[PDB]
Amino acid sequence: MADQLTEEQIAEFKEAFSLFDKDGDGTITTKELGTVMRSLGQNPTEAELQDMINEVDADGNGTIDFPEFLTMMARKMKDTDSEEEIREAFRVFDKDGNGYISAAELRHVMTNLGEKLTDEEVDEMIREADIDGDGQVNYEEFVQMMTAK
Amino acid sequence: VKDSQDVDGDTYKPIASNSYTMDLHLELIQAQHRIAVVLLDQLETELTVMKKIKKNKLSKAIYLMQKALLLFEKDAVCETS
Amino acid sequence: LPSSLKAVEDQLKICGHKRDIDVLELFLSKKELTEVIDLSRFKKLRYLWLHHNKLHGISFLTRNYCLTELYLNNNAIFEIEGLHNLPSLNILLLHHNELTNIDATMKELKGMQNLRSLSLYQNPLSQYNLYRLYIIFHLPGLELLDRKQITEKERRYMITIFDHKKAHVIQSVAFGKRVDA
Amino acid sequence: YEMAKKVFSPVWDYFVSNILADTSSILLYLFLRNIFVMSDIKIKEENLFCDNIKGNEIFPAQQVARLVECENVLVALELSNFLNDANFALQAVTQCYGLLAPIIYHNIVLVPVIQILIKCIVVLQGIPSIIHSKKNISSFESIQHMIACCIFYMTKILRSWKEYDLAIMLINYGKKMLDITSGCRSLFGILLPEKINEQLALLETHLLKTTKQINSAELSGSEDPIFLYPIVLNWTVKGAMKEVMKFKQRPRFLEFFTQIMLKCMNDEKFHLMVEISAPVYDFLKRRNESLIGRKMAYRSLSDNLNPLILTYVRRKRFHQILLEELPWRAQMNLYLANAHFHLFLQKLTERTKERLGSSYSSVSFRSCDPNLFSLFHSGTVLPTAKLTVDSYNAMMDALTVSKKKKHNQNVREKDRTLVWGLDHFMKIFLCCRRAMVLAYRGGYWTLLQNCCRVFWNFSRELQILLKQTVASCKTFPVSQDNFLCICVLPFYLGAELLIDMLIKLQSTNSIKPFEERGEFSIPSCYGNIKSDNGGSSLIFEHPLDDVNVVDLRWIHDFVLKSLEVLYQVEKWETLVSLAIQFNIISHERYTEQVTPLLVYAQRQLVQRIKELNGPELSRQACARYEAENGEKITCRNFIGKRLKIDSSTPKNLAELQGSSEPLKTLITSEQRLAKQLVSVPLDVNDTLRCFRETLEKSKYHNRSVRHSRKLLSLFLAQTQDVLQTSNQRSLKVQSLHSLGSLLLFADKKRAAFKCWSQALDDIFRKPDVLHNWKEFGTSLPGAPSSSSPPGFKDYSEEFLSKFGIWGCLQAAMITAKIAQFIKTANVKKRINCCILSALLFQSLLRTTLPHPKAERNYAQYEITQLLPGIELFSDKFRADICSVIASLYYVIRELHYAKYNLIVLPLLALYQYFVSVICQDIVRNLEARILKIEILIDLGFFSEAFYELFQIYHGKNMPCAIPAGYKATMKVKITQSFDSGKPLTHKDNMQALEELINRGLPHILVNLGYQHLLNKFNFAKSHFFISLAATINCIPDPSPKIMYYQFITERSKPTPQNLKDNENSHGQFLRLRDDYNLNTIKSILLMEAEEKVNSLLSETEHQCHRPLYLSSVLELEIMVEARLHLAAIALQRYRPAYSTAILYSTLKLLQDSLDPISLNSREYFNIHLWLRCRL
Amino acid sequence: RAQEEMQHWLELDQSRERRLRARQEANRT
Repeated sequence: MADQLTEEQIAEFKEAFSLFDKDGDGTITTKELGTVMRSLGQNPTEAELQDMINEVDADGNGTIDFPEFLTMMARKMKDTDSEEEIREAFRVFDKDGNGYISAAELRHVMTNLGEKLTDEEVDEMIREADIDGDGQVNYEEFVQMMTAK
Repeated sequence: VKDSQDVDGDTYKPIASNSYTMDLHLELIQAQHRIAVVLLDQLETELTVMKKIKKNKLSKAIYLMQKALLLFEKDAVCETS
Repeated sequence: LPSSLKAVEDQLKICGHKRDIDVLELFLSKKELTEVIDLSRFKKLRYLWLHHNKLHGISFLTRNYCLTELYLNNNAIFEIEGLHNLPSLNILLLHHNELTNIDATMKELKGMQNLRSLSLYQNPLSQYNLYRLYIIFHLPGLELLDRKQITEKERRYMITIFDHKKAHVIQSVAFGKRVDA
Repeated sequence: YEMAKKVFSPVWDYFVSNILADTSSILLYLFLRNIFVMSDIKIKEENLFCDNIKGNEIFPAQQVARLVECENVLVALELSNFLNDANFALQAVTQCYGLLAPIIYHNIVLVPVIQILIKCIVVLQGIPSIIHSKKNISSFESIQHMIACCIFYMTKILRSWKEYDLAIMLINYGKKMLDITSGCRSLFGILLPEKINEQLALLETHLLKTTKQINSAELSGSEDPIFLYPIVLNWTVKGAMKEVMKFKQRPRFLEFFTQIMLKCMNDEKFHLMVEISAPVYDFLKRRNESLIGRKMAYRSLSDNLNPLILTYVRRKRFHQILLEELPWRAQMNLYLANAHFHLFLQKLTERTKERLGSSYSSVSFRSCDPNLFSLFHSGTVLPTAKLTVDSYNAMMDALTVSKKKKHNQNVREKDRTLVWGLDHFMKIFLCCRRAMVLAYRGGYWTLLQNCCRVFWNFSRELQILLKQTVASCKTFPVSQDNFLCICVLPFYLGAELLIDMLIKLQSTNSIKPFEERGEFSIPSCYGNIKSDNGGSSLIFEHPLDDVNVVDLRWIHDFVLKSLEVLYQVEKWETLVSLAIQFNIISHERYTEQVTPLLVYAQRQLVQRIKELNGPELSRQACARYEAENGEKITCRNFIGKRLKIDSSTPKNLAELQGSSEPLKTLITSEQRLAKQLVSVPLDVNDTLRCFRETLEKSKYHNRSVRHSRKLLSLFLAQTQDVLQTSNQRSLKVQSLHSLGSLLLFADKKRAAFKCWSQALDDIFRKPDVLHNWKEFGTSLPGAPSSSSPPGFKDYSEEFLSKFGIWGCLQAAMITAKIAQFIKTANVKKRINCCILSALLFQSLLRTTLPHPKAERNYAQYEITQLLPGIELFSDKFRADICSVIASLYYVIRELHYAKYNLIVLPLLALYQYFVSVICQDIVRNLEARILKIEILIDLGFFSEAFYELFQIYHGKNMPCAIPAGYKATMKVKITQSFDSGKPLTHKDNMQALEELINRGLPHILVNLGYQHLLNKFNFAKSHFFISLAATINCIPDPSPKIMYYQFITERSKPTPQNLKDNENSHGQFLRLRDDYNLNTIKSILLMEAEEKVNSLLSETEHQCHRPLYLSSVLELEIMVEARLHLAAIALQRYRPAYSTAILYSTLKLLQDSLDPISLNSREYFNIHLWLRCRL
Repeated sequence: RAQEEMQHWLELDQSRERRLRARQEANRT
C-alpha cells in the first residue's frame, strides 16, 4: 500500500538515478542501481541488494524501466516507514533485553498467524533466528528476514 | 648383481634369498651409525668409531650415510656429501 | 641487480688482485638489466660492457667521467643528459637503442668531442633520411661514424647542403664570373 | 638419483616372472616408497598438474608418458596384492588418476588406457574393502569428483561403442557407492531410495535405455524435482510440459523445462516451445506476483509481518529457487533467445520465398567486411559517420514507439518478419541479457560468456545478413543507424557487466593479473607497454588455459567493439567511463588505439562541458569526489572510485519543479547535471602526458610499426619492406603476405610470390622448398613388406612440431594460395605445391591420437575434436577461412582428379567437419559430402557410400545450424549393407540394386532448391553405375538386354503411390538369380543410370536454344560429363569414336573459353578440362 | 660496398671476441 510517491521523493530517486543515465536511455541497470543505493551514503546491505535487484528486474534483463525503479525505491522508503511498524512491534517481543524472543512465544505467534505455516519449519526457523542457542529467538534477524527487500 | 653375461641380463646369481636375519643385524648397525653421528652431533672419543669400523667398507658407507642425511637437514655440504 | 652484483664483487677474487683501485673493465651483457645502482662509489673504470640488456637510462654515472670506452648496444636506452659532464668517452657502441632528440643530443655531443668511434646502425639515424651528412656537419671531429669512416664525396655534398653561403663561396672565390653555361 | 635408476632397470628385469616366488618380501616393502621414488624422479620432467593445453607438452610423449608410468603402477598393484597392504600404493594410484584429471576435461582416451581401465573394473572393486578407512575429508571430495567425473567419462566413451550396458553391468559392481550424479542425486549416497530410485535410475536407466528409447508418464505436481526428468526427455512434449506446470510449487521447475525444450531445440520446433512458454511465463510472473506480494507484537506481526513470514517462505524459496534457477532462467532465456533467433532466421527465409522466385541471390566471396577496420582487428577507427545522440535518441524514440505499439497492439510480411522478427529480436537480446544478467548474479560466469557468445554470433550473423541484404539489391527495411543503435544497449551495458565479470572472477583468483600496478590504481591482465612490442596476433605466448574458462580475446574484441560503437554513439561520458576503465585494465599497453581517440574524446567532452554551462571544474562528479578525498581522479585511477553522485545535492531541479514528463524532463536534468558535473576525468594533458610516458617505454620502432599497420586500408603500396628485418620471422611473413594480396590482383603476382618464397624458405629453414619438398622421404619414411601389417612413409611429426602449429597455419595457407595463383603455367608444379600443402594439412591432422594414422582406417573414420578443446584458427590475419576454404577445395579438385585420393578423404572429412561445426553451413557441408561419394566410386567403395547414402537420404549424420548440430533424425533404423567382398552369388548385393536404384534423386535433396546441387546427384548415379560396371570386363551382347527386358517390365512397374510411404518399383534385380552374364551385369548398371542421364541431356537441350558456345559453362560442365558418361555407357556397347572428335572441337573452344560456382565452372575450361577430354 | 660492410661487421664480431679473450686473460692474471 506504501508503494506510492510524490514529485519530491521521485526527485530524490531520479537524482540518485541522474549521473548514471546521463546521455539518455531512461533506465539505470541493476549494477547501476546498486551503485545508486551505495552512492546515497545510506548504503544497502548485500543480501537486500541482490534480492531487490532480482525483484525489481523481475525478468532479470538488467535494464529497469522507470515505473519499476520508482515502485522499488518507494518500497525502499516504505522500508523506513512501514517496516518501522513491524520493527517496533517485534521489539515489544524484546521485553527480555538480549536481542531474542523465547521459542514458545514465536511458536505461539505462528499458531495465531494469518497466512499459516507448519510447526516443523517454524522450529527450524526458530533456530534460523536462534542461531545462538540462548533459548530465545532473534528480533532484528526476523524482521529483516521478512522485510529487507 | 647387474650381470651382463648371465641369463637374466642383470642376473641375481641363483645363490641366496630371504636376507632377513642379516639385514636385521644390519638394521641395528645402521641404528648404531645413527646414534654415533648424534654422539658427534652432541659431543664437542671419535677414534672409537674409526677403530671399531676397521675395514668394513659397507658399514662405514652407512656411517658415511647417517651424517649425510643429518647434513641434508643441516647444511648444503650434503651436496658435497 | 645486487643479486648478480656478487660476480662483479667476485672479480677481485677472480683475478686474485688487490683492491677497488683496480677498476678498469666491467661486463654485464646478456642479463636484461634496466638500470644500474649509483656507480659513484667505484673507481677508475674505463671500459664498460652493458650491451645485450634492457637498459633505459643513466642514474649511476654521477661522477663516472673516468670511463673512456662505453658499449651499450642492443638495449632500450633513451637517455643522453648530463653525460656531457663526463666528456672522457672515446668509443661508444649504441646500436639498437632509442635516441630521437637529436638536436639536444648534439648540444650534449658538442662537449663530447673526445669520441673517436660511434656505432649507429639500427639506431634511428640509420633508419632516417638526411642523416649521415647532418651528423658530419654537426660532428666533424668524429671519425668512425657507425665505425664507417667518412669519405670525401659525403663531405663534399655535406658542404654543398648545409652552408649555402659557403657553397656560393666555393663557386665565386674560384671564379663564378658568368652565370649561364 | 643414479643409484635408483640402476636398481629400477633390474626391477623390470625380474618379471616382464618366476622371481615372484624366489625372493624376500622386504624388497617390496622398501619398494613401496620406491614407487614414490620412481614417480617423483620422472615428475621432474612432467610437472604433472592437471590442466594445460600442453598438459605437459604436445600430445605424443605425454600420452605415452602418463600411460606408461600408470601401467607400471598397474603392474605394481599385483606385487601389492601379495603384500595385501597398499597404503602408499593407493596414494600413488591417486596420482595415477591425477594424470586422468586433464584427460577427462578434453575427453581423450587411448587403447592401453582402456586396457588399464578394463582391468581396473576388478582391481578397483577390491578397494571398497578398504574404502572404510575414512579420515581424510579432503580426499573424499577428491574421490567423489574422481568418481563422478570418471565413471560417466568412461561410460560415454562406451556409449559410442554400444557395448555400454555390459559395461554398466560392470559399473553395477561398484554401484555400492555409486549414482552418476550422487553429489546431488543419491541423498544417502552409499543407497536405499526405493521410492526415489524409481526416478533417479530413470535418469540413468533411461539414459542407457535411450539407445532403445523408453518413455515415462504423467504426474500431479510439486513433487521431488527428479521425478520430472523421465517425463521430460523421453517422449512427446504436450503431456510432459503440463506436469511441470502442475510442478509449480517446488524448486527446480525450469531445470527440467530446459531439458524438454533442449529436446524441442533439437527437433526443429522452436515456435511451439515459445508458444507453450507463454503459459509458463503466465504462471512465472503470477508466481512472482504471489511470491513477492508481548501483546501488540502478538497482534501486529501476526497480521502484518506474519503474512510476510510466508512471503519469506515465498521469497527465500523464490531466491532458493532462483539460486539453482539463475542459470535455468538464463538457459530459459538463452535458448528462448535461440528460439527467438532461429524463428527470426526462418522469417528471414520467408522473405526470400515471399520476394524471389527462380531469381536467387549469390555474390562472389571476394569482397571484405568493415569489421576488419574495427578497433580490434585493425586497431583504428575509420573516418565514418557517428551514431550521434541526435541520430541515436531521435531514432530510438521512433523505435520505442515501434516498441510501444508492439506492447500496445512489403512491410507487413517482409518487413514484419523483421518486426515480428523483432518480436523475437527485441526479446532475443532481451532474453540474452536476461540470460546474461541472471548468470551474472549467481557466479555462473561461464554461462554468461556463452550467453554473450550466443549474443555475439547472433548480431555478427545479423550484421552479415543485412550486408547480404544490402548487397543483394533489396530495400533494406532497417537503416544501418537503425540496426547498429539497437546493439548499443547490450554493447555499453554488456561490457560494464563483463567488467564486473572480470572483477568477481579475480575475487576467487579465477583471473590472475599479469603485471604490477605500474602507474595505475589496479594491476593489469594485459600489462603495460613494458611487456609489449610491435607484436601481432600470431601469439605463441601460451593460449588460453583449461580452468581459465574465459574468452578474453573475444571479450577484448567485444568490449572495444562496444567502445568504438560508443564513440560513434557519443554516449559521451558513459563512453569515456568505459574507455578509461578499459584503458586502465590494459595499463595503456593499448594506448595506441584508445588514447588517441580518448584524448580526442576528452577535448570534445571538455568542450561539451562548456557548451552545457558546466560549473567550476571541482564540481564535476569525479572532481567533486576528489574534492572530498583530495586524490585527483586521473585517467589512470578512475576505476573503482565511488563518486558521491547523490540523491539530494540538486540536479537540474529547474527542470524538475515543472517535470511534466517525469521520465524525459528529468532525463534532460539527469543528463545536464552529469553534463554539468562530469563523472569521469577529462584532463586532456594528463591523458596526453600519460600517453607520452607510456610511449617513452615503447621501443623506437613501435611508433613506425603501428603507423604502418594503420595504413592497411585501401590505396597504394610502395615500402612495407622497412619493417621485415625485425628479427621476427612470423611477423615479416604475415605483413608482407598481406601486402601482396592486394598486389596479387595488382599485376605484381610473381614478384610478390617470390618475395613470399624467400620467407617460406626461412619457414622451412632451407632454400627453395620445392626441391626440399622432393627430399621428402628423408623426413620420416616407412615401408611394409610380406612380413606383417606395418606402416608406410609419413612426413607429419617433424613438420607437426615446428612447421605444424603455425607453419601450416600461415605458410600452407600461402602455399595453398601459391598453388592456385602462381604455377597456373606448369601443372606438375601445382601438384608439387598442392602435395606440399596436403602434407602440411595432414601434419595438423595427425595431431590427434586416439585415432589411427594409416590411409586404410581414415578411409572409414572421422573425428569430432582435434586438440584439447581448442582449435587455433581465430583470426583473418592468421588466415582467411573462406579464402582457405576456397583454395583448399580448389586444390582438392585437381588432386581428386589426379586420383591422389588417399589423402583427399581425411582432408575432405576435415573439410566437412569445420564447415558443419564451426561454420554451420549446411549447403557447404552437404556438397562436400556428395563429393566424398564420387571418390568412393572411383576406387570401388560403392558399399560404404551406399551405406552413407541412406543416412543422407534420411538426414541421418546430416548437420544443421541447430545447437545440437543436427535436426531430429529418424528411428534407430538398421538396414542391410552390400559389401565389396560379397560375390554376386549373395543376395543382399542384388537386392541392394533394388534398393539403391529405387533410392534415386533424394527427396531431401529435391527440397534443397538450388538446381545445380540437385543435378550433382545425377552425376553421382551416372558416375556410380558406370564405375560400378567398369569393374566388369565383357563384350557387347544381346544378353544384357534379354535379362533386362523382364527387368524393364519389373522396373517399369511404377513408384507412384500407396501414399503411406512407397517405392513400388521392386525391380527384381535379385529375382532372376545369379546367372547374370558378365555382359549382362555391366549394361544393367548402364541402362539404369541412362534413365537419369537422358534427363540431364534433355534438360540442357531446352537451354541449347542458346548455342553451346554461350550455354553456360555451369551447364556445359554438366554436358562435358554428359558426353563422356554417355560414351562410358556407349564404350561398353562399343560406340567409341563418338566421344573422339567432339573434344577435337573442344580444343579450339578451350582457347575461346563472375559468380563463384559459375566462375569455378568457367575457369575449369583450361588445361584440365582438356586433360579429361584427352584421356 | 655491401660485402665490405658485412665483412666489416664480421671484423667487429671478431674484435668483440678478442675483447672477450682479453677479459679472460685478465681474469687468469
